[PDB]
Amino acid sequence: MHALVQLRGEVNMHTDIQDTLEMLNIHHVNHCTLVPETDAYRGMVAKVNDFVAFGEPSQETLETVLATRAEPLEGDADVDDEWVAEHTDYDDISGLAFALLSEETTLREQGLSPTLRLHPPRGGHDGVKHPVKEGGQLGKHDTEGIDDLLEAMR
Amino acid sequence: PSSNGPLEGTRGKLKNKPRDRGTSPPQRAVEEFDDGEKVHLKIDPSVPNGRFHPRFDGQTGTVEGKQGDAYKVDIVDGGKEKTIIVTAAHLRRQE
Amino acid sequence: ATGPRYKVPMRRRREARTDYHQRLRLLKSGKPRLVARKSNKHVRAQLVTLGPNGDDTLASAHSSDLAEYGWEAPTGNMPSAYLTGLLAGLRAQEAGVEEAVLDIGLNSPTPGSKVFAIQEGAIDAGLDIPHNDDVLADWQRTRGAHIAEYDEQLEEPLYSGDFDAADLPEHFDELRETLLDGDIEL
Amino acid sequence: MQMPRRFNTYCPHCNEHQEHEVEKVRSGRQTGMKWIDRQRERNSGIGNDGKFSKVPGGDKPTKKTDLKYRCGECGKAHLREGWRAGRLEFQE
Amino acid sequence: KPASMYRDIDKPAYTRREYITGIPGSKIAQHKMGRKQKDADDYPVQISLIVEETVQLRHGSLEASRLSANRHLIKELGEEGDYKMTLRKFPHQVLRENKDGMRAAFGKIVGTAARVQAGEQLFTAYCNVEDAEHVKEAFRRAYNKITPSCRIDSSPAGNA
RNA sequence: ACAGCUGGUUCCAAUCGAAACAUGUCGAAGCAUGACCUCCGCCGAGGUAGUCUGUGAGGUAGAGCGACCGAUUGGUCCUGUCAAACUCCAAACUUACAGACGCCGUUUGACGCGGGGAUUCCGGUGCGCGGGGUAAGCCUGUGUACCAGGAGGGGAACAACCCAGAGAUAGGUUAAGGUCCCCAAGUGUGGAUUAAGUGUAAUCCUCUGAAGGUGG
RNA sequence: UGAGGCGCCCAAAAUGAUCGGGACUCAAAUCCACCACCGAGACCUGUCCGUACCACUCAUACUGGUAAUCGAGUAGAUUGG
RNA sequence: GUUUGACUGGGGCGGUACGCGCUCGAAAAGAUAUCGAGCGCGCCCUAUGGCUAUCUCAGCCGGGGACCCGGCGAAGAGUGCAAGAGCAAAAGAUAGCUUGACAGUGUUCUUCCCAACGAGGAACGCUGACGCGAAAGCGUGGUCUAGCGAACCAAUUAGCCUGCUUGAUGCGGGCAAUUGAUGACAGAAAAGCUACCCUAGGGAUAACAGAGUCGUCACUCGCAAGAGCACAUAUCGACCGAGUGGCUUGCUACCUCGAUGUCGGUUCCCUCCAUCCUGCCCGUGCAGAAGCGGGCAAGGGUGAGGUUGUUCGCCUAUUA
RNA sequence: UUAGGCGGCCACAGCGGUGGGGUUGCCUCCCGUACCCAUCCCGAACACGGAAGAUAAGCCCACCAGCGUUCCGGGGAGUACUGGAGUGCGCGAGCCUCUGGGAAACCCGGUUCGCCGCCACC
RNA sequence: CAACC
Ligand SMILES: [Cl-]
Ligand SMILES: [Cl-]
Ligand SMILES: [Cl-]
Ligand SMILES: [Cl-]
Ligand SMILES: [Cl-]
Ligand SMILES: [Cl-]
Ligand SMILES: [K+]
Ligand SMILES: [K+]
Ligand SMILES: [Mg+2]
Ligand SMILES: [Mg+2]
Ligand SMILES: [Mg+2]
Ligand SMILES: [Mg+2]
Ligand SMILES: [Mg+2]
Ligand SMILES: [Mg+2]
Ligand SMILES: [Mg+2]
Ligand SMILES: [Mg+2]
Ligand SMILES: [Mg+2]
Ligand SMILES: [Mg+2]
Ligand SMILES: [Mg+2]
Ligand SMILES: [Mg+2]
Ligand SMILES: [Mg+2]
Ligand SMILES: [Mg+2]
Ligand SMILES: [Mg+2]
Ligand SMILES: [Mg+2]
Ligand SMILES: [Mg+2]
Ligand SMILES: [Mg+2]
Ligand SMILES: [Mg+2]
Ligand SMILES: [Mg+2]
Ligand SMILES: [Mg+2]
Ligand SMILES: [Mg+2]
Ligand SMILES: [Mg+2]
Ligand SMILES: [Mg+2]
Ligand code: NA
Ligand code: NA
Ligand code: NA
Ligand code: NA
Ligand code: NA
Ligand code: NA
Ligand code: NA
Ligand code: NA
Ligand code: NA
Ligand code: NA
Ligand code: NA
Ligand code: NA
Ligand code: NA
Ligand code: NA
Ligand code: NA
Ligand code: NA
Ligand code: NA
Ligand code: NA
Ligand code: NA
Ligand code: NA
Ligand code: NA
Ligand SMILES: [Sr+2]
Ligand SMILES: [Sr+2]
Ligand SMILES: [Sr+2]
Ligand SMILES: [Sr+2]
Ligand SMILES: [Sr+2]
Ligand SMILES: [Sr+2]
Ligand SMILES: [Sr+2]
Ligand SMILES: [Sr+2]
Ligand SMILES: [Sr+2]
Ligand SMILES: [Sr+2]
Ligand SMILES: [Sr+2]
Ligand SMILES: [Sr+2]
Ligand SMILES: [Sr+2]
Ligand SMILES: [Sr+2]
Ligand SMILES: [Sr+2]
Ligand SMILES: [Sr+2]
Ligand SMILES: [Sr+2]
Ligand SMILES: [Sr+2]
Ligand SMILES: [Sr+2]
Ligand SMILES: [Sr+2]
Ligand SMILES: [Sr+2]
Ligand SMILES: [Sr+2]
Ligand SMILES: [Sr+2]
Ligand SMILES: [Sr+2]
Ligand SMILES: [Sr+2]
Ligand SMILES: [Sr+2]
Repeated sequence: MHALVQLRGEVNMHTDIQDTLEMLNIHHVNHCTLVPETDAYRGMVAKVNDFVAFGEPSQETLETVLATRAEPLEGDADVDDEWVAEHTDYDDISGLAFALLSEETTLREQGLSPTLRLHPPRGGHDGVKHPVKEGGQLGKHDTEGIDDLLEAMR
Repeated sequence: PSSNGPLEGTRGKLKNKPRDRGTSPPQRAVEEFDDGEKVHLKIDPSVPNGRFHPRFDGQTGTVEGKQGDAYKVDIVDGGKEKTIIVTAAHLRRQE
Repeated sequence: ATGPRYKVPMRRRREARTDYHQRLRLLKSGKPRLVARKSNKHVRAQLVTLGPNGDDTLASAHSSDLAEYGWEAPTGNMPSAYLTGLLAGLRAQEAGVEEAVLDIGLNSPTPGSKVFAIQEGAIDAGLDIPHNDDVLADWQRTRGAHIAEYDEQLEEPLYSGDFDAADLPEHFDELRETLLDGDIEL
Repeated sequence: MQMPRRFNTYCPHCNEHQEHEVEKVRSGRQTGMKWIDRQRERNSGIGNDGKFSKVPGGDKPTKKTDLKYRCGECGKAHLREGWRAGRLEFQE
Repeated sequence: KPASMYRDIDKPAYTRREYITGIPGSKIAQHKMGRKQKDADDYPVQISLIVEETVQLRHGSLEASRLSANRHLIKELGEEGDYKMTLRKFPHQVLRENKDGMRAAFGKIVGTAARVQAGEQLFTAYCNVEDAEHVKEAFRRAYNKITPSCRIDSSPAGNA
């Protein structure tokens, strides 16, 4: 399970690339989504590789972001252990985080918006003109790298 | 194109690879297809008659009946539906 | 054989056994084919149908298994050919086959020949086969008369092994008589 | 090109094949009593006469065959599409 | 005509003689110099002139560079010195010139050139250890008459 | 008088939002019919902008030609080269159909169908691939995103280069870009090179700097 | 003797020189790394408005609800004032 | 009284990219432009059409560039004509027979990718009548893609409908289709001049100038063959290669057609340096004098006259 | 399939080569022209009639790789080329990095001297 | 060289 975060806006990006993001439920910059590691999804991320940041987050990181940015399918209702327990097949965020990472369920399946609307990165990111290997923030990240990003955008 | 006849620009698609040159095996020219069957359209360079417009080479249509010994195959050229008259020699079952 | 671009004929073409152009025309009928063939000593009739991995023979008769019903004469002549067709035909009717097209392979359409005799046989057996009467040898020749008279110019028996001296087309009758009969084990 | 004066072909009248004799269509003479003839007289006056002031058009480099096919038994003829032929000579 | 006009590979390959007529003759007098009756294997030293950039070299340039190179080898080793040099490229690309403004501009045929990829050997010489510096000098003079910078690369030669 | 040509055509807002192309035209400064925009009505459950897989189509890049074809070296088998109108080979990739996942539709009715109303048929720029041309802020194609009709931030200024698509108002954090002063943020840290004010200039009509040379 | 880095020569134009300017030389240049910051209407967040849809309703009047998946626009189509 | 067309790196002249076909351009589905590259069609054929039987071709070798025999020979032959493609017990050749190059009426595709549009075309059916073959089957012309033409009118083919109260005769009107042409080829019947000119507009489109380009032009640099009695480099300097300028020319059509006055000269001002003189140098094939070549250098100077509107240039006497 | 007939795929099947196989069996070569039929002349072929002989052809069986072909390993090669991205480099033609794909020639070693279907048959 | 050729 990889966490996808759009870091480059729609202006001037190929339409087929933009439609791909939208199919992955991301419609804004800084919006994040969780995607199972399938051959079908793999092609999709590979196609949007140059306008996003992705990788597998740690259980703790996913838990922090879910607590801070997870949202119901509808409404402003907070998403905390109590919400999780009273609405999902889990007892708290951890149970959810684990099930997501192990790809046993999806945010939608548990009445949650497929999208995590993150905040701009605290202290800024590494730049959207270069990939990770070159010092930029685009493309596949390390679990520690993706965690650094996701946490700075908690 | 410099001209607009039916065979304009069909050098490659209507030419046989040297080894497939010569009269083609009768089996596929006699093959029977059923209505609803998916068939790939591909002209056989060695077979003169029963062809469709070269522009349609590569389509995968649906048999919906026949006219004489030829087949009526439905396709969608871009956004438009068309019926193609084509003999078995230029067809192949899908899958 | 010469190089990458060299064109080798289809196997049955190299072997000079299959006339593919005639075959195609034959298959366009949608009907089974009455494959008539010959050997120096024998005559064979097969009812073939088209199949996924090759042709399918639904019925057939060889001149050899003709003796299996009381035939002691040679098996490479007109009487033999006709009867062999009829036998194959009868068996064809047994398996549900009702019509066919004469496939004479690489043989010549000579009037009165054996492949045409095989056809007359298969037709009398009840099989519907597109044909032309005035291309079939006259009755007597089918019986084997032409050979009887040839034995008339004796001085030395036509047949080495003793089947008879003046030969017998009347035997042809007995056999056809036996085949058109119901009982007969096909 | 050469053309056989007579030959066997379909007669749409007998409704069966029969020998026909082929002939080039000879122009029939006008009567000067058709409606167009009267319109010409009625509409031509002082000055230009519109369509009646136009003169004969041109010619195609080659004309199409213009033949009659006469049935050898019922004696009736039928017409057919023609084909461009620089020249058409009959044989016999 | 300046080479700036044709030194770049900015046009389709134009070499089909069956569709091109009036092609001027090549000015290249020889492609094999020195003792061509002898094999390149009979020499201990092999030095090539390598082109550093991809370019088109007009036949007029090949002749001059080849000429000024072989000429030096002849002066320093003699009209029959023990060596052999080769110009391995031939001017297959036909050149045009549009010499009526931009109307019907397709140019008339005016020459030929050889396309050389960067890193390729334009010339290759074979000599004895003695005449090694003479060939390196013949090449220094040759690359001064062709568009690109060149490398004078010494292949078989561990006599340093 | 007529014009297919120039000019002008007066209040507010809300929803959607082009075409600068194809066919015909005494047609190219115009029309009609399509494409595309929009409005209304009918239909009633699928749809397919993305990806994966399966069954097909293809001969461009590259490569190669003791595989055709035609070019193109030398020596007494060897040795030297090529192709827009070559191919024994052969991609990436584009594309038909289907299944799966995704997204979407069944009160927001999708897909499809019928009808009303158009505007439009001078386009331009960047990038990729081109063809012509010495070249051009050149001419003429193609795919795409942009300007046109696109604010706001950056780029000295600067239609289409970068960030960015934007209801009002407010707090906050970033993007591109920048942190010596002008001007918000470093005269930041570890280290090295440069002595020419090289340089302090992503892209570019716009920022030059070459072959050749250098015991700096 | 081979290779790499930066620089030098090659290097001439017309009203007043220029990296935007000042001006800068263990840099305020270049290259390799790193640290902390500044900086949009983007993104996050409070309230409100419009629009679409939903519940209730005679209502297109109120009240409540949903919008991560609504909010730029020339020619033009549609509708309320 | 009118017409005298359109395209076009402005218009005219030239050409036809004005209707068709093929290869390439074209970027491996389809589609795709230029006054893009190569090149064709406006027919021809009664067989050079159709079927059946028999049969296998170029080319080379061996035996008696004609003939006969054998061998190798998947195709290089032949198949009417461009190109590309198809074809070997054939789609080629020979022989024989034959007239399907037939009548009626459709389906579909194409023309016109997508996506509406006529004529024309093709593939594929049904019906009728036929040809050949044992038969399956083949034949809706020539293996495939060019060889084509609206309405009105006329002639023609077979049958029928119809013409003003009514009957007869004449002569008309019509249903279906064939032939006759519009090549500006989705169809007008059609020549020029205008400097005597006029109007509408266009910087949608030229001329001057500007701007871009720099082939052309000017200048420079690299390499240095060659000659300079010997001697590359005192000096002259081919080829080839690399550049700078924006003085010439060409190209483009970006700016301006509700106007930015057009060559030459003159007058008056500023500037550039690639320097003609003047200052200071280096080399010499530098004795001197003087030449020749080179370097720094733009402070100052660079004038008067003859022809020509001339710019330029040619010429004269002066001049540092 | 102790030898046959009709095929499908259409060289992995071609080219060339070695070895083995048949008394009333099979296929042939083979013997022979009264008939059906036949040769622009030849019973050569086609056609018919038939068994004295033969396994020398063909054919079938076993096998060899020199040529041609198919697929595979290792090397060439993650090279050549390339879809997406970049305020990366270069005076420039052009190149590079990241991401996703990925050849061809050729060399060396293997594979390949058909596979399969129906029918008939000591 | 200032238009038409
Ligand atoms: Cl079609
Ligand atoms: Cl047989
Ligand atoms: Cl006529
Ligand atoms: Cl927007
Ligand atoms: Cl300074
Ligand atoms: Cl209002
Ligand atoms: K003007
Ligand atoms: K004038
Ligand atoms: Mg919500
Ligand atoms: Mg940054
Ligand atoms: Mg091609
Ligand atoms: Mg308004
Ligand atoms: Mg409103
Ligand atoms: Mg290539
Ligand atoms: Mg506009
Ligand atoms: Mg400050
Ligand atoms: Mg500077
Ligand atoms: Mg900040
Ligand atoms: Mg008038
Ligand atoms: Mg004009
Ligand atoms: Mg294409
Ligand atoms: Mg008329
Ligand atoms: Mg007529
Ligand atoms: Mg027209
Ligand atoms: Mg047209
Ligand atoms: Mg006026
Ligand atoms: Mg203009
Ligand atoms: Mg004025
Ligand atoms: Mg100077
Ligand atoms: Mg001065
Ligand atoms: Mg043997
Ligand atoms: Mg640059
Ligand atoms: Na074939
Ligand atoms: Na009148
Ligand atoms: Na001209
Ligand atoms: Na008027
Ligand atoms: Na336009
Ligand atoms: Na027009
Ligand atoms: Na107009
Ligand atoms: Na679906
Ligand atoms: Na390429
Ligand atoms: Na836009
Ligand atoms: Na600004
Ligand atoms: Na400076
Ligand atoms: Na509007
Ligand atoms: Na006219
Ligand atoms: Na039509
Ligand atoms: Na100029
Ligand atoms: Na220049
Ligand atoms: Na003046
Ligand atoms: Na001065
Ligand atoms: Na004078
Ligand atoms: Na044998
Ligand atoms: Sr009158
Ligand atoms: Sr008159
Ligand atoms: Sr004419
Ligand atoms: Sr070019
Ligand atoms: Sr050089
Ligand atoms: Sr909108
Ligand atoms: Sr393409
Ligand atoms: Sr500092
Ligand atoms: Sr430092
Ligand atoms: Sr400018
Ligand atoms: Sr630059
Ligand atoms: Sr340099
Ligand atoms: Sr709004
Ligand atoms: Sr709006
Ligand atoms: Sr006039
Ligand atoms: Sr002009
Ligand atoms: Sr045909
Ligand atoms: Sr005149
Ligand atoms: Sr006058
Ligand atoms: Sr003005
Ligand atoms: Sr100076
Ligand atoms: Sr002086
Ligand atoms: Sr003069
Ligand atoms: Sr014999
Ligand atoms: Sr340059
Ligand atoms: Sr791979």
